[PDB]
Amino acid sequence: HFYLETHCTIAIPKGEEGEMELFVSTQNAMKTQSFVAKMLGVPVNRILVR
Amino acid sequence: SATLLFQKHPPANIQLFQEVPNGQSKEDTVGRPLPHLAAAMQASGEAVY
Amino acid sequence: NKENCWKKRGLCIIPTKFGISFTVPFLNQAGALIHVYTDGSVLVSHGGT
Repeated sequence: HFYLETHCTIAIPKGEEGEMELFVSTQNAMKTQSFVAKMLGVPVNRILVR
Repeated sequence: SATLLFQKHPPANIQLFQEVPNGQSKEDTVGRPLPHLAAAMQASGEAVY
Repeated sequence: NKENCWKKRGLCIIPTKFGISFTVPFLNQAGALIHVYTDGSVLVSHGGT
C-alpha cells in the first residue's frame, strides 16, 4: 500500500468498567472496536474508537 | 444538667419505603433500591473526576 | 423544660411543597441518543450530567 502514514494506534485505559478510548489510523472503527472488546472480554459499549 | 459534659446517645435509624409489585421481574429494577452504578468505583478510588 | 433550668428542648413539625420544572418554559426539553452495538450491548447518552 505504501500509505505515507503507516499503521498507528493510541489506546487510553480509563480504569473504569473496562472502558478504553482509542485513536486509530483505520478505515474500520467498527471492527477495531469489536476486535478490541473481544480481546479484552468486555462489552462493545465499553470501547470508543475515534 | 448545667454541669454535665456532652453525652452522646445511641443512634437509631429507620427507613420505610414501598416494596415493588409481588411478581415484578427481577430484571425490572425500577422501584428497587439499586445502588449508584459508580459507587464501587468511587469507594475504590477508580472513579475518574 | 420544667425540670431543667439551663438546658431546654424544642419540637416542631413543618410541611413543604416545591414546584417542579424550570419556570422559563423553553428549558423544559431533553434529548437522548442510544446505540445498540452488534453484540447487543447498549450505550446510552443523554443531556443530563
